[PDB]
Parts: sequence; structure tokens; C-alpha cells
Amino acid sequence: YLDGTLPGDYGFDPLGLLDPTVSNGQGAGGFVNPRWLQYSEVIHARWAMLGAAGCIAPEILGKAGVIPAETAVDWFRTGVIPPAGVYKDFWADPFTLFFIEVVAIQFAELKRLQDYKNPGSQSRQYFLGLEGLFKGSDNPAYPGGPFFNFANFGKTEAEMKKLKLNEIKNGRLAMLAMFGYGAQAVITGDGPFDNLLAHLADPTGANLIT
Amino acid sequence: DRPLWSPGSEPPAWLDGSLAGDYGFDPLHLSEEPEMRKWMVQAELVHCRWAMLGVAGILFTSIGAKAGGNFPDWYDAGKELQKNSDIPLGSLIFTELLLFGWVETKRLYDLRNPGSQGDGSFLGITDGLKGKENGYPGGLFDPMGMSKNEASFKEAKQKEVKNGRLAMLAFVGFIAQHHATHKSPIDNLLDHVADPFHVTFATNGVSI
Amino acid sequence: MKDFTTYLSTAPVVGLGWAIFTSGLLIEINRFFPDPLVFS
Amino acid sequence: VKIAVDRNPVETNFEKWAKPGHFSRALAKGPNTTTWIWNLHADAHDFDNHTSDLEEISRKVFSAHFGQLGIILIWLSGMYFHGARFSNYEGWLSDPTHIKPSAQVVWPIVGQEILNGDVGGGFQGIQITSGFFQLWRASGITSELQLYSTAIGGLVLAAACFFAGWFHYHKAAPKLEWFQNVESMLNHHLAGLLGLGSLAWAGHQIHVSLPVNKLLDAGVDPKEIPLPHEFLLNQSIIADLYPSFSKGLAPFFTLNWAEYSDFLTFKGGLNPVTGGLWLSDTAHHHLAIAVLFLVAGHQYRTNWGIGHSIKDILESHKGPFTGNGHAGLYEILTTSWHAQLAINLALFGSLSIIVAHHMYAMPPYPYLATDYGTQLSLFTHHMWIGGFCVVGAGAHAAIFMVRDYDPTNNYNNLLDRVIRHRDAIISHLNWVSIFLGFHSFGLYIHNDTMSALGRPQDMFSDTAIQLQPVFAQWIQNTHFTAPQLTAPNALAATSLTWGGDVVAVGGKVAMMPIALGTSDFLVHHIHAFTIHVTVLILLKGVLFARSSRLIPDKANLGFRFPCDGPGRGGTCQVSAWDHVFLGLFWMYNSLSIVIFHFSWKMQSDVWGTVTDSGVSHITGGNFAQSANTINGWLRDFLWAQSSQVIQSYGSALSAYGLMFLGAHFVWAFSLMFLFSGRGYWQELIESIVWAHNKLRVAPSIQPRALSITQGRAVGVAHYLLGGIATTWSFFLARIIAVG
Ligand code: CLA
Ligand code: CLA
Ligand code: CLA
Ligand code: CLA
Ligand SMILES: CCCCCCCCCCCCCCCC(=O)OC[C@H](COP(=O)(O)OC[C@@H](O)CO)OC(=O)CCCCCCCCCCCCCCC
Repeated sequence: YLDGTLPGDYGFDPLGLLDPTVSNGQGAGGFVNPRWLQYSEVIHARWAMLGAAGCIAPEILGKAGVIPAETAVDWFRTGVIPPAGVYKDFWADPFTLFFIEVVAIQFAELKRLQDYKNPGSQSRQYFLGLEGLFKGSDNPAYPGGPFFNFANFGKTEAEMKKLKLNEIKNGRLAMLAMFGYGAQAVITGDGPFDNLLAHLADPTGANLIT
Repeated sequence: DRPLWSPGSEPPAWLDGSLAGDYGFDPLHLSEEPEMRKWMVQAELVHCRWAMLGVAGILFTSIGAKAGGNFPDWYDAGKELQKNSDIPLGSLIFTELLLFGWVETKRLYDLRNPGSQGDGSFLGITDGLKGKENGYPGGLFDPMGMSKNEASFKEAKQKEVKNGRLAMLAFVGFIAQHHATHKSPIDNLLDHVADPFHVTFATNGVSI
Repeated sequence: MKDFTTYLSTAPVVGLGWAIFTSGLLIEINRFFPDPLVFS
Repeated sequence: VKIAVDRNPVETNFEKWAKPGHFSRALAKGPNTTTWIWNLHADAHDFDNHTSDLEEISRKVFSAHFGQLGIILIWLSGMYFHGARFSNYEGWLSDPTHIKPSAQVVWPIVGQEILNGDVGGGFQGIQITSGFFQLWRASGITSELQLYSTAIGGLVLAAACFFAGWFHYHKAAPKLEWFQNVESMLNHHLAGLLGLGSLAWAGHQIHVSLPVNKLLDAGVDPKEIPLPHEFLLNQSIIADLYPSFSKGLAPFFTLNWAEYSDFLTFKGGLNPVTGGLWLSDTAHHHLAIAVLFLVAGHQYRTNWGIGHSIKDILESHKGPFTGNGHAGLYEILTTSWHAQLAINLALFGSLSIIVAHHMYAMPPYPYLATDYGTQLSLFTHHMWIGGFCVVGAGAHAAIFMVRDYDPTNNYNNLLDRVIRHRDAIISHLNWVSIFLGFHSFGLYIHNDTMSALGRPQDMFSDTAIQLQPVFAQWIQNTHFTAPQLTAPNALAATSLTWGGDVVAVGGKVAMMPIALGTSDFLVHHIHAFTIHVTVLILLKGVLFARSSRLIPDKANLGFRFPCDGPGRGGTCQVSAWDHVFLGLFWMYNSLSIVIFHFSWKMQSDVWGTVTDSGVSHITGGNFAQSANTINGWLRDFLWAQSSQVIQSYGSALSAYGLMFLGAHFVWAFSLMFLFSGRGYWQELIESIVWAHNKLRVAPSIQPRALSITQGRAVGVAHYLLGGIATTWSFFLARIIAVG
């Protein structure tokens, strides 16, 4: 059933979770279906594309002389998992920031979900004049618009398909990387860049086998 | 055709939009029947109007206490004012329960039967004391002619409800950030304005 | 809601409300004016 | 093999809540008699009778099972919560021997408060006998905050369970194909649930249950203990306790596992301090068990195409004497739920009976053997649960023969050949029951008659015509002398019941060798007599459910019917349902004896306070001499141990004295239902309806007497409840007031 029309189709579905036989009826139903799984693949990817860039950027810039070493700290010692460590000097405590985090994100998430449940619904109701930017599109993952694609890149359809899968190939790689950051940190107890600096120095001596 | 509490949600069938402060908010399917809907709009307004009347009493005293006047906290105010009063407790309660049973009962029978109290039995009053709508009387409770115009009466109903929902949320606030800080509401305000980043609900020692 | 109120009007549910009333009333009548035997 | 779901089959609304009886065609009409009410609560969960569709029956079952889990998880979270806020766990943890557990504080109303006994630890409440305190100590639990979180987790997971049942039924419900993927279910249930489940537990025991109970047993105060999470973070702390933790997984991946000998052990026996199993041994057990179930889960060929096929395995084990054997069973099991339920209940009940024997001799959780009320309550519970479950197999197997039995699939099969020599089964089994009851129970009467006549030399006893169980005695020594020869690396034996020395804890013995004699020979046989008969009643009902010589057509009458008629001399209680109704009384009688045996034996020969000069048992070791006579079981067990219950008025055990009487009332009350019949009652109601009619106060729902089948069910229910609740009062009051 994998025709290959999709961007990131390379014929790898051993378990058969994307088949159209499952969820035969019509309705909302369950999460496992082509409409939701395709949507969650890029969401995981984009969030991970941001995370893997940010988990290693302060450490790299810290080894370099640009950023102060006080701020340059391992991604797991910056406030998440306070047993690991906690940055004392922010402009507010973590829990105050979490209520900021939750609120400002709840808006963005719920609104996106509402868009998935009923397309174009968020433009119809007044939202502080920002309704023109949320018109959406046929597909729930690639809305586009005056903001999300403010610089219209793929005016041609063929150029979009090339970008639509470069978003995935560069993205599915990042998801693996963050899975490496978590596993590296537990065993090594050090940042991801310092672990790289060791394998380049003593590869045979610094390794998972060790 | 109008705003809603969650954009994109289909509003219920029974909430047409004529009522004041209608945003299609009833997931429990309450007020689905006409008779219960006729009862709840009157329950919402009294819970509102008592909130406005009460919360203003708390701000007036808590501000007068912060300025220097002799006013106590809204909490533990009935305990310190009864210690030194000529009116015992029990004579003050059943002066309130007995006097409200008159009003609260007359309001009930206007609900069950509109226009019933305007018969002229009570001291020969007929044109007043008959309801204009369910929870919106007039004549005597509207001395100023601020309701003899449907254009300016329909939006005033929207302001009575919007400043009311907000008001009875505030009373829940006073309960909550009293139990945490055991201070007045105004004192909690000046602290947040003094050091907004540091003094929040996270740093009160409670709720964590 | 018409069907919910009808479910609440069944026998198992109305009896549950009766039991909480009669038992709640008697236990409350023993908590205050404790352990009565003779009626004044 | 693949996933298959049908979207939004059923709408969710309260419309059918208002219309009871919707599931059945007969009940949807409405009530004109009061019999409609009893039929409603009865046929509610009989999904096979509602509809013929096997798919809908599967959707209903898979979603109802999600309910029992949510019902369990709030119950389980309640114990954790009630143990956190209304208990003495922190006090008991610091002085376990002297302080008693208490998780049920009572309110202050008329009377009542006296039940809040002086438990100890600055606390007063009801003394529990569930063993939760020893369970929470076997794991790393020192504070009440760990119990609160554990409770909030259950409510969260329980709502998820309940949500799942609505989701898996009302929104996205699987298809019949998803349910028949039986091979897939076995691999996931074996490897995933039992395998990883046990491997996970090992992790917790290794990182929390071992680093905490080592300090607690060394006298350290609980508040000074380092918290369960800190041990994971610091590899230096746990290394001080177990130095093997300093090497860190290199021994594992290099296959040098001898380094982990510090915490992975084969000690055997019991801890001298706690009177419980070595916690290091259990981590080794559950670790071992995971590797065993993991390989088992890679057996069936679900979708990869490599492995065994259940059908090919069944239709290949054939024999001459059997003919066509095991052939048409894969079609049965994949089509009828009652077949699987009967098989599952038989092993799920016989397992809880194994849990009861393998816990008392091998006390796993610490400070359990010294809490005799706890050790006696767990045994009596898991044993009763086994009897019910076993009897359910005989009921839920007869339903298969009546409803889900197609003779076309079964020709010269194992199931067909069993029916064709059924009269040989029941006949040969009838002879055994008569053989046992004479040679076993008749021995008891011989001892009674000999004693009353003044001929005690002629009794069956130790000082007498001894009948000693040589086979058991030989097995005790073999398992006792095993560490020398058959299990050299074993430091000691599995339990001290086989042989050895006493293990004393807090001045009380946890376990000591049990000696078997002439009395233990009669009782062990008495049990077989009660088991062979209980099988005769159920097995007879199964085979003769579909047809008999008296009634060649029972299957058309159905599973439960009272009687065909007063003809043939009488046909009342001929159905398979009425065989289950009879097996319950026997099953209850058999289980009760297996409980008296545990109480008098362990009180007299095992339990007691250890002094400088030996042990002083509770009943002075009277099981050997008195048990041989029936009057001994009346004098030394009943007329003696009933003193603590009777004299409970005016103390915290007063509730047991009431339940002791209340249980007798409900037991007798059942006799009205079993002895009489629905004819006398229906006529009496007519004379009552006249008075209610005379005053124009009469029900439109006509009153009708209870149905014959219901009358019998109502009897055995009030009968078992009163028979079982008496012991529940006669035991806990006896044992809590020790001796
Ligand atoms: C693209 C991702 C990525 C990258 C670039 C690295 C790179 C590195 N890792 Mg790392 N790691 C990763 C993923 C990654 N890892 C993942 C996913 C895990 C969890 C399994 C780990 C767990 C891990 C540990 C525990 C350690 C490292 C270490 C290291 C460093 C030395 C190499 C070594 O000895 O480990 C090689 C270890 C491996 C597990 C290599 C195989 C991982 C492959 C490349 C990615 C996964 C393939 C994927 C699962 C295939 C798809 C199948 C799936 C659909 C079923 C090096 C900088 C070591 C270190 O700190 O350096 C001193 C160290 O101790 N890693
Ligand atoms: C403990 C055993 C027991 C008990 C309690 C009873 C009780 C009763 N029998 Mg009876 N009976 C029994 C054994 C018993 N029988 C046996 C072994 C036989 C021979 C098989 C008979 C044969 C028999 C016959 C032929 C008749 C009776 C009748 C009666 C009733 C007579 C009227 C009366 O006394 O008012 C009531 C007496 C009471 C003790 C009240 C019982 C209920 C109490 C008050 C509990 C209250 C409920 C409480 C709230 C708990 C409810 C909770 C629960 C529902 C969850 C009576 C209720 C006669 C009858 O029909 O009455 C008109 C009648 O004709 N019996
Ligand atoms: C959840 C489990 C459950 C349980 C334990 C019961 C139990 C009962 N139901 Mg039932 N019910 C249930 C679920 C349940 N139901 C469900 C799911 C439905 C579908 C909506 C119904 C619908 C239903 C109907 C339509 C009826 C019952 C009736 C009854 C009662 C039988 C009549 C009787 O014997 O007393 C006989 C009573 C007298 C002779 C005189 C009246 C005095 C009574 C005893 C006082 C009231 C007792 C009170 C209800 C007890 C509290 C509830 C208790 C379970 C804790 C009985 C107590 C019948 C009833 O009338 O209820 C009382 C009845 O008509 N139920
Ligand atoms: C209404 C039924 C019922 C009830 C009310 C109880 C009540 C109780 N049980 Mg029990 N249990 C039952 C049925 C029941 N059980 C059955 C049928 C079995 C046979 C498997 C068991 C096996 C069992 C064991 C082994 C233990 C209890 C224990 C307890 C007591 C502590 C409660 C607890 O949370 O411990 C929680 C129990 C554990 C943390 C350990 C459970 C270990 C078992 C072996 C897990 C097996 C689960 C497995 C997946 C299901 C069987 C697989 C299948 C192939 C057979 C408590 C008094 C414990 C106790 O003695 O209290 C001190 C105890 O160790 N139960
Ligand atoms: C617990 C001790 C119980 C022993 C006494 C019970 C005796 C009553 C059983 C008599 C039925 C005789 C008819 C056989 C029925 C029959 O003819 O079936 C035929 C069967 C041979 O089968 P085939 O090899 O031809 O076919 C097998 C295939 O059909 C597989 O499905 O016989 C046996 O299996 C031997 C059974 C001996 C049964 C007695 C032993 C049962 C207890 C198990 C332990 C025994 C050893 C204990 C010592 C430690």
C-alpha cells in the first residue's frame, strides 16, 4: 500500500501501522491512522530539530570564547531534573516560568489542535487581528500562510516536495540524536560535545565498550 | 455567528444566543430543558449580584485598613465585631433569615408565575413588582429610566454578567490567597507590584 | 438530560438518596443530644 | 497478523440508562411481574445470551475487564492511602515486634470507639491482618509521603483503565480478527507482561529493596536512611553496602557474573533477624524468571514466519488408543469464551492454593511469620478463592457443552470419546469416594467408640496401631539433605519445615520443623475423600449436561432449569446448574477442614513463645493425641478456642463476637430457602395481596415468589456467607488475643 507519493516514504513499515485496513469505520476514532501519524512525525521532528540544536549550542559556545562559561552548562543541569543540577540565577524561579510556559504554549497547541479538528476555524473568530495568518491549508502539518511561510520558498510544487522531505531527513536524524543525548548523559555523566572530544582523542579508549 | 469559549466548537442547540453572556459553554448538558434554563439564569445573576455587592465591601475595608482606618480583615471580622456588640448572635441571624424569607419567597413566585405579585395585594402596588423578564425586574428596582430602551438594555445585560463572572472568581481568589499568605488581598497586590518576579504563588510555601 | 434525570428517578438511585437521608438524620440525632432512652 | 479496529460503533448517551432491560428482547418490553427485576440483575452480564454475534461478545468482554482493573486500582490505592493517613506504619517500622498494625481508625459515635484498641505506637485503631506493612517494608518505604504518591498514581491509572474501556468499546473497538490472533497474545503476555514485569521488579529490589532493608535490619533509624532515588545517583553509597556495584555492568557484558555474588545469592532458608526470606535471593529469582519467560515469548510464529503453530502442534500429537486426538480444539478455544474461562479458572484457583502453602513455609516479606494473625489470614483467604474459582470451571465448562458444542467438529475426537465412556468414569469414581469415606472417616468413629468403651489401646494413634506416612517422611529428609548432594551450591534448604533448627524472632518462633504422624495421615486422606467427591458432583454435571438416560434432551431445556417434571419418579436438580449448587456445599466443607488442619497443627506443633528451655506452644502439643477422635475436634478446638470470641464483649475484639453470632443467623436463615419450595410462598402472598387490595394499596407490579433456581442460589449464598464468616470471627479473635 506504500505507493511512495508521500515525501518520506522509503518502504519501511514492518508492523503495518499505516495500512488503511486498520480503523475501517468512519469518524474520529483512534490515533493510529495515516492522518495523525504523518502529522506527529514532523511534529516530533521539528521539536527535536530545535532541541538537538539547543542541547549542544551553549556547550560549544562555552568552549569557544564568545559566551560566558557561567551560562554555558549541560542541557540537563540547567533546571530540568534539579537532582542533576539547577541554574540559580535566572530572572525568576523555574516554577514561575513553567506557568508562563504552560499558558503561552496551551494557546498555541489547543489552537493548532482545534485547526486539526476543524480546518480554518481559527481564522473565522476574532483573535486580535491575527486571523489572516491562520487560514491553514488542506494538509494539518504544512499550513503555510503570511507568517508560517512569510518568505514563500516553494512557489513550485516540485520544489516543495524536495523541501518537504529535506525537512524530514534532516529531522528524523535529529530524533535519533536526542535519543543519543539522553543515553550518553546517563552513562557518561557529561555533555554531548565533551563526549565527542574524547572519541576524537582516545577513540579506542573512550567508547560504549568501555 | 458570535464568539465562543473555544473557537471552532459547535455550540449547543439550546443556547441560541439570546441570553446575556452566552458563549456556548455547557458540556454537562445542564439547562438543556426550558424549565431548568429558566432557573439557572436567575441563579447565576443572584450569585453574581451578591458577589459584586460583597467583594466591593472587602476592597473598601481592606483599603481603609491599609490607609490607617480601623477596619479588620474580611476573614475573622464576624468574630471580633460580635465580641463588643449590643446585638447577640441569634437575634441577628433570625432577623436576617426572617426578613429575607419575605423577599426570597416573593421572587420565587414571580419565577413560577410571572406578573403574579403585581395584583395590588402588597400595599396597593400593581405597576411595579411585576417582572419585565425572568431575572430582570423593574418599575421599583429601576427608579432611573435606564431600561426603557431595548438597544441600551441588551448591552447592559452583557455588562452585568461580564463584571459579575469576574467578580465571583475574585471571591474564590480571596479564599485561596488568604489560606496561603494569611494576609489581606490588597497587601498581596502591593507585594506583586513591588517584586513581581519573586513573589508569586510558587514562592508562598504552599501549592507545592 | 431528560434521560439522565429519568435514570436518577429509578428505584436503586432514589433509594440511595433516601438511605443517606434517614441514616444521616439518625446518626446526626445521636451525635447531638447523645444516647436517648427515656424522652424527658 | 495486523491491527483491526472499527470506528465509532456505539453512541455514548444516557438514553439506555433510562430504559433498563434493553440488552434482552424479553426484558425490553417492561415489567408486569416482580420477576422481571431478578431476571434483570441476573442476565445483565450474560453477553452470550444477548446476541449471537461473537464479535459483539468480544467487544463487551474486553471492555468490561478494563472495569475490574479500575475497580481494583482504587481499592489498592485506598489501602496505600488509608495506610498513609490513618495508620501507625512509621511507629511499627521502628519497633515491629511489639507494635501491631492498624489501618482502620473508627469515628466517635454511640459506642463504637472501644473498637479503636490500644494498638501501640501512640495510636489506637482496628488491628489489620492483610500483611500490607510487611509488604511495604520488603520494598523501600520508610515514610508516609511515599504512600500518598502511590495512591495518587492508582487513581490516575484507574481512570486511564476506565477511559480505555469506553475508548475500546464506544469509540474504537477491535474486530473479531484482532481477538483470534491468539498466538500474538501469548508472546506479548509471556515476554512483555510476565518477563519484563519480573525483570523490572528485580531492578527495584536491587536498587531499593536491598540498600534499604540492609540498613533497617542493622538497627539504623528509618529517618536516617538515605532516600531510594539517592542510591541510583551515587555509586559510592551502595558500593559501601555491596562492593560489586563499583565495577558497573562490565561483569555483565564480559560474562563474569561471579562478581555479582554479593547481592545475587542462593542462600536459602530465612533471615535470622526478620524471620523472612533473604531479599537477595528474590532478586535472583525474579531475574531468572524473566529470562525464562522471554525465550518462551519467542515461540509462536505471529507474523515473522519462524516458530511453532498451535494448530500443527495439537493435530500432530495423535495416538492409537485415542484415535483422532486434540484435532478440533483450536476451533473450540478460538470460538467460545466459556471454554477458555473454565481452563483459566481451574489453574487460577489451584495456584492461589499453591500460594497459600508456599508462603507459610517460606515467609517472603519480613516480620510476617511472627504475626500469626496475618499468616493465618492469608492462608485462609487464598485457599477459599481457589475453591470458588475451581468450582467455576465445572459451571463454565458445562455451559460450553450445552451452548457452544457442535458435534460436527467433534467426531471420534478426545471430547467425543470422553462422553462415550462417561458411565465408566462416574462409576469407577463413585467406588473411590465410598472406599475413602469408609476407610478414612470410619477410622475416626473407631477411635471414638474405642475410647468411650474404655479401650484406648485399640485406637489409631502414636501409642497404638500407628499408621505413619512413610512416603512424606522420606521426602522431608530428602529435601533436607539436598544441600549436601543434589544442590551443592545451596547454602541451606528451601524451608525449615523439612528439617533443621528453630528460627526465633522477638521471642516468637517464625518457623520450625513440622513432624508428620498418625493424625497427619488421617487428615491428609480426609482431604482426598472431600476432593474426589467434589469432582464427582461437577464432572457428573458436565458429561450429563447435554443428555442422559433419564432425560435424553437436556440441551434444549438449557443450562439452568429447575426440573423436567414430577414424572419418572422425579427430575428435580437434574441440570448442570444444580450440580454446581451442590458442589459449593462440598467445596465449602472440604476447604473448611483444610483450614482447621492449619490452625490446630500450627498452634500446637509450630507456633509459640521460645524460652530458655525450648518452646512453649500455644496449645501444648495436643494435635497428636486429641485429633484422632471427633470429640477432640469438638472439645480442644471448638469448646476451647471459642473462649476468646465469647469473652470479647467489652474489648476491642467486640466486633468479632457480634459477627460470630450474626454469621450463625444468616447460615440458618438460608435453611428456609433450601428446605422449602416456591409453592407455599406464592399462595401466602395471595392472602397478603387481599389485604393490600382491600385498602386500595396494591402494586401494579404483581408480587411473585422467588424462582426455584433463585431459591436454591439464595440458599447457598446465605449458607456459605454464614459458614465462612463464623471462622473469620472465630480465628481473628482467637489469634489476635494470642492464645
Ligand atoms: C546519531 C546519533 C548518535 C551519535 C552521533 C552518537 C555518537 C556518540 N555516542 Mg551515542 N547513542 C545514540 C546515538 C548516537 N550516538 C543512541 C541512540 C544511544 C542509545 C542507544 C546512544 C548511547 C550512547 C552511550 C551509552 C554512549 C554513547 C557514546 C557516544 C560517543 C562515542 C561512540 C560510542 O562509543 O558509542 C557508540 C554507541 C552506540 C549505541 C552506537 C550505535 C548508535 C547508532 C549510530 C544510532 C542508532 C541506530 C538506530 C537505533 C537504527 C534504527 C533501528 C530502529 C528503527 C529499530 C559518540 C560521540 C559514548 C560516549 O559517551 O563517548 C565516550 C557512550 O558511553 N552513546
Ligand atoms: C435464622 C433462620 C430463620 C429465620 C430468621 C426465619 C424467619 C422467618 N420465618 Mg422461617 N424457616 C426457617 C428459618 C428461619 N426463618 C427454616 C429452617 C424453616 C424450615 C425450612 C422455616 C420455615 C418457615 C415457614 C413455613 C414460614 C416461616 C416464616 C418466617 C417469617 C415469620 C414472620 C416473622 O417472624 O417476622 C420476621 C422475623 C424476623 C426475624 C425478621 C427477619 C429479618 C430481620 C428483621 C432483618 C432485617 C433486615 C436488615 C435491615 C438487614 C437487611 C440488609 C440486607 C438486605 C443486605 C420470618 C421472617 C413464616 C412466614 O412466612 O411469615 C409470614 C412462614 O410461613 N419460616
Ligand atoms: C450496582 C449494583 C446494584 C445493586 C447492589 C442493586 C440492588 C438492588 N436493586 Mg438495582 N439496579 C442496578 C444496580 C444494582 N442494584 C442497575 C445497574 C440498574 C439499571 C439502571 C438497576 C435497576 C433496578 C430496578 C428497576 C430495581 C432495582 C431494584 C433493586 C433492589 C431489589 C429489590 C429488593 O430486593 O428490595 C425490596 C424492597 C422492598 C420490599 C421495600 C422497599 C424498601 C427498600 C429495601 C429500601 C431501599 C433500599 C436501598 C435501595 C438500599 C441502598 C442501595 C444499596 C445497594 C446500597 C436491590 C437492593 C428494585 C428496587 O425496587 O429497588 C429497591 C427495582 O425495582 N434495581
Ligand atoms: C478477591 C481476591 C483477592 C483478594 C481480596 C486478595 C487480597 C490480598 N492478597 Mg491476594 N491473590 C489472589 C486473590 C486475592 N487476594 C489470587 C487468586 C492469587 C493467586 C495468584 C493471589 C496471590 C497473592 C499473593 C502471592 C499475595 C497476595 C497478597 C494479598 C494481601 C495483600 C494485598 C496486596 O496488595 O498484596 C500484593 C501482592 C504482591 C505485591 C505480590 C504479588 C505476587 C503475585 C505472585 C503476582 C502474580 C500476578 C500474575 C500476573 C497473575 C497470575 C498469572 C497467571 C499465569 C496465574 C491481601 C490480603 C500478598 C500478601 O500475602 O499480603 C501480605 C501476597 O504475597 N495475593
Ligand atoms: C495422583 C495419583 C493417581 C493414581 C491413581 C489414579 C488411577 C485412576 C486412573 C485410571 C484411568 C485408567 C485409564 C487410562 C486412560 C487411557 O487409557 O488413556 C490412554 C493413555 C495412552 O494414550 P496414548 O499414548 O494411546 O495416546 C496419547 C494421546 O492421545 C495424547 O493426547 O493411557 C495413559 O496415558 C496412561 C494413564 C495412566 C493413568 C494413571 C496415572 C495418572 C496419575 C499420573 C501420575 C501417575 C504416577 C504417580 C506416581 C508418582
